[PDB]
Amino acid sequence: FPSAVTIKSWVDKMQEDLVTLAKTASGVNQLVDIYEKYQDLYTVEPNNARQLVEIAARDIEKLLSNRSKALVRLALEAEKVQAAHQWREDFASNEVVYYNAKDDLRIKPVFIEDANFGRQISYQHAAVHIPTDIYEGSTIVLNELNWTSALDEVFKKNREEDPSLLWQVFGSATGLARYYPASPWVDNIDLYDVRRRPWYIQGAASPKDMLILVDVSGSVSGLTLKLIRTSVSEMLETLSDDDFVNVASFNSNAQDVSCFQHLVQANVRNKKVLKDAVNNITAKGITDYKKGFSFAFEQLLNYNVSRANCNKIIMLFTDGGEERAQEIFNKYNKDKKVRVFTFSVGQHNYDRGPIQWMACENKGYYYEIPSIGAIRINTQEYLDVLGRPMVLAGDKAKQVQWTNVYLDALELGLVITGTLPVFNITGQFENKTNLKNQLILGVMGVDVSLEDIKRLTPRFTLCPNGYYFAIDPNGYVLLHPNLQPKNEPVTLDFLDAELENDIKVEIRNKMIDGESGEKTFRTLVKSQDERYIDKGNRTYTWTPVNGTDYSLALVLPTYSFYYIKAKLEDSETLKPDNFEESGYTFIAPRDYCNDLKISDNNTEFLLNFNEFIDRTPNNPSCNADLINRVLLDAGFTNELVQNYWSKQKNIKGVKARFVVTDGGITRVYPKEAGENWQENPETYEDSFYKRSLDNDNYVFTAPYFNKSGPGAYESGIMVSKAVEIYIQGKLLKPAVVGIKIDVNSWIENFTKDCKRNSDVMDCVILDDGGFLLMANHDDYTNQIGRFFGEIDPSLMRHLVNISVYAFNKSYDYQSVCESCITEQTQYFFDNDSKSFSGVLDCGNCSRIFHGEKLMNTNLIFIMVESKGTCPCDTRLLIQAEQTSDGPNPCDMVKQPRYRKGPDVCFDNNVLEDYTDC
Ligand SMILES: *[C@@H]1O[C@H](CO)[C@@H](O[C@@H]2O[C@H](CO)[C@@H](O)[C@H](O)[C@H]2NC(C)=O)[C@H](O)[C@H]1NC(C)=O
Ligand SMILES: *[C@@H]1O[C@H](CO)[C@@H](O[C@@H]2O[C@H](CO)[C@@H](O)[C@H](O)[C@H]2NC(C)=O)[C@H](O)[C@H]1NC(C)=O
Ligand SMILES: CCC1=C[C@@H]2[C@H](C1)C[C@]2(CN)CC(=O)O
Ligand SMILES: *[C@@H]1O[C@H](CO)[C@@H](O)[C@H](O)[C@H]1NC(C)=O
Ligand SMILES: *[C@@H]1O[C@H](CO)[C@@H](O)[C@H](O)[C@H]1NC(C)=O
Ligand SMILES: *[C@@H]1O[C@H](CO)[C@@H](O)[C@H](O)[C@H]1NC(C)=O
Ligand SMILES: *[C@@H]1O[C@H](CO)[C@@H](O)[C@H](O)[C@H]1NC(C)=O
Ligand SMILES: *[C@@H]1O[C@H](CO)[C@@H](O)[C@H](O)[C@H]1NC(C)=O
Ligand SMILES: *[C@@H]1O[C@H](CO)[C@@H](O)[C@H](O)[C@H]1NC(C)=O
Ligand SMILES: *[C@@H]1O[C@H](CO)[C@@H](O)[C@H](O)[C@H]1NC(C)=O
Repeated sequence: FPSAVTIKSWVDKMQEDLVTLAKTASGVNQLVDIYEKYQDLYTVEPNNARQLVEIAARDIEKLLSNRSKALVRLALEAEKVQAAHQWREDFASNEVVYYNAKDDLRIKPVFIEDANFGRQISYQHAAVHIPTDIYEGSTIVLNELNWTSALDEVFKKNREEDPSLLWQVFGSATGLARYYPASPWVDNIDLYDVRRRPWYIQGAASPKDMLILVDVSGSVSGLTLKLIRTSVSEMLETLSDDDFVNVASFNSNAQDVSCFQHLVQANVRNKKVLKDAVNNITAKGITDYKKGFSFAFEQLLNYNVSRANCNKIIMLFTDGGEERAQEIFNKYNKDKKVRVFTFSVGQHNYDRGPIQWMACENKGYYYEIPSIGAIRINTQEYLDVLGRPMVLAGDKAKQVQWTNVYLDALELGLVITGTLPVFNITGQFENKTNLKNQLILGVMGVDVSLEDIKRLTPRFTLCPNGYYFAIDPNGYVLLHPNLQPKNEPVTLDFLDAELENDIKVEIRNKMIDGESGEKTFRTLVKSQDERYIDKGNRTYTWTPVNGTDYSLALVLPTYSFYYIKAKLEDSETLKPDNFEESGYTFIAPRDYCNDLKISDNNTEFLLNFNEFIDRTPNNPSCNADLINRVLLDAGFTNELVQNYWSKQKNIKGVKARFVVTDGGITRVYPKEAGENWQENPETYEDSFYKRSLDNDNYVFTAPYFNKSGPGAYESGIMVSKAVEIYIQGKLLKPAVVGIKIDVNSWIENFTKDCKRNSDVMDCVILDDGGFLLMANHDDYTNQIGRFFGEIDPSLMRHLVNISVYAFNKSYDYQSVCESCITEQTQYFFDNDSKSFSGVLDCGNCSRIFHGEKLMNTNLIFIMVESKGTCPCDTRLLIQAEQTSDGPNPCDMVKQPRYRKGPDVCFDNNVLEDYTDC
């Protein structure tokens, strides 16, 4: 431990060496000089966030309006055809002809392949879906097959007028599903009912302030207990993420099963914790109805918590109950706002009389659940009886409702769909019966893919840091770079998606529910890897969409306010046989032109690209801006490689050199050094590019540890720095460059006290995130590129608590583990100080350390005495996708995120029949 001045000198020498090597071997100056010297084949253009937000909002409104129009016409035609149906019985004479999918491949279809639909499709016929439990050959379904045989013409008309429709289906209470571009069922067993789907259920009823009141007496233990638990689980599954629910189990007293005590949003986390709670039921005691309904009613009368102010109902799960509990029904229901849905799960000798009487005297309905067979079917019927006010409202109630993003059930990715209910509109010029008009015939919907939405989002005209994201009133995100499936609808809150900050909370709480404005603020930015974060400032611009409840926002860091494009008009430089002279080329598989296809193999893709370019700027239907950009970018990169990298054939310390750039061209000077390139050729999706755009200094990216593929000694350490240009006075950051540092050279030049082969002191260097990059111990350097906490936790904890390092812990619910919650920890530099000293103590012994950050880099040099003298490992610091369960769902419902609800709800209709008991 020589001295602070000695450490100063050592750090100064190391920083000067590393910075001069990176700068010289990268040629950032040369690249900026090329850009600024040309300055005539391109043209910088303003990126007006407000204007682009408005344009995207109008386009998305127009698309959704088109879909709504199609859905409306389909519903009207269905209404007419069902109105004029003669309802025959004998179908022997007229053999009903229809294509039944999932059969042994009625019609023998041709099934021609087409684009935009990965599977074989047909257009002349539509396909019919039948759940396996539903029996065909009965008149009860064959009447539906008949009257729905007339929707094919309207399907064809929709597809003809607008060729961009993805899908269109009709779901009836019978169980049929007719979707137009007839494809074989994906199943080459399945519990698929069209009724048991989010898109069906959303349109079949209104949002509800529902409660479950489980009977938990001593008599409901065993087979009936498991039956009731399964029934409650499936009722929760039936419930959506715009409703509110609790489950109380009255046992001489209305105790709460869970830790909420008031109505909660019933999103995925609440659902899961409630499933755990209802799986941990203990049933021992007697029955007392009065307390249960009193507790439920005072929960339903809160009006201090976040609720929808909509169809408040109560569902009772009981085995046997004779109490009338009429002192809580007769008096405290002048508003008549409760619907008691009394169930009967399992087998019991107790009288059904009071149960059915309570069911049909409190505006609700009665059900009987004998076994597991009926739980899947006899659970969904409450939506039919909640739809009675909706059908009575009729034209007012007929509105299109869009769902959240979810995994398409036949492998087309993430899709949102519309919905519209279909009635017995049958003779209302006289209004003869109107008795079965209460029951809904079914719903129908049209699908739009997030690919179609993102086609309206030109993400390639700005920096990779910039992006579009859209949010719903519930607060979930519609589009986001971080929005990825796992294979359950994809649920991702805005705060959950991006970083969490008071300014973001404020903008969501204040100016997203129909307001327009902008705000520039400084907040942390999470790197694309789960390794790094960085400080920066951004401005968000948002507008409301008039057509739909959704809202759109745009993100623009204050260096992508402008963008660069090609001013009007080297192609042979992108040729594999010329790689040995022009670097090893990758090209980003962007949708450059409609003729070509995504060919991620990328070498046949590169030859395809250059072949198509050879086969002519005419471009009848060929995207010109991207082609111009990539050609200009390839010109710049090739000139760099020819004029700078060619002169120095090889350098002892420089294992490789590279460049990525806006347009999608990346080049490695040796083909041998390009063979072991592992990063994808999409410029916008590699992490180090974004990292270098964010940072103002050289960024050192640690290699991975314990991974297949040689990336430690035969690849080296990767450095990066973004290029900055000034044309008329405003900053632009087109590209980044970098090199590969030879590990052996770095060892032997770091050896320049800090001798090896001994355990007295450690001389170790880190970066922003505590990843090891160099060591002299000869046992740390073998395990290079791994988190410093996993090898030396005591010193890392001392650094964290002395606050040279800060950390955030994001939670990513969308992940694959072997639903899965990942604790993503990111360490970073917080304080703007470059000198740290002190003594860390583990008890009997002591250790002296002195760290100093390297200037113009994200590196820090730490000197400390060896751990041979001080055995100290309290707990191991690990930095990975942790298997955890956080935050606590009991505590975050007390202060829930701000939410807005629909203004239109249909409950308490004046003239409902409800005569059936
Ligand atoms: C509502 O639609 C149903 C079919 O889904 C109709 O049910 C049949 O209606 C005819 C004529 O009204 C009766 O002769 C049948 O016996 C009915 N079926 C059953 C099972 O009884 C129903 O009529 C429709 N409502 C109206 C007013 O037409
Ligand atoms: C090892 O460190 C030495 C300096 O201590 C570096 O030597 C310089 O190398 C650059 C080119 O890389 C030359 O332009 C300088 O003139 C050299 N200076 C001196 C004093 O030798 C060397 O680059 C380092 N090598 C590695 C592998 O990092
Ligand atoms: C069951 C037949 C169909 C329903 C439409 C389409 C075809 C699958 C569908 C659109 N995503 C609903 C669903 O995904 O379950
Ligand atoms: C919407 O419909 C109009 C008219 O039917 C059509 O011109 C247009 O291409 C459709 N699609 C979009 C996204 O506007
Ligand atoms: C329904 O079936 C009858 C024969 O049972 C047939 O005459 C009638 O045309 C069918 N309805 C249609 C095609 O709408
Ligand atoms: C970021 O932007 C804000 C507002 O425009 C500004 O006050 C702040 O100084 C900026 N950050 C830096 C690094 O200057
Ligand atoms: C759409 O909403 C914006 C938001 O304030 C409003 O200014 C505009 O007038 C609305 N346009 C229509 C046609 O409703
Ligand atoms: C990519 O395409 C080339 C065609 O030259 C082929 O040799 C190679 O095996 C392909 N790579 C993969 C991973 O399939
Ligand atoms: C490295 O990987 C192998 C297999 O994946 C495993 O057995 C071993 O424990 C790992 N070593 C370390 C240090 O993580
Ligand atoms: C995230 O980092 C910021 C910046 O220092 C800090 O104020 C905040 O408390 C951190 N949050 C978590 C969850 O660690």
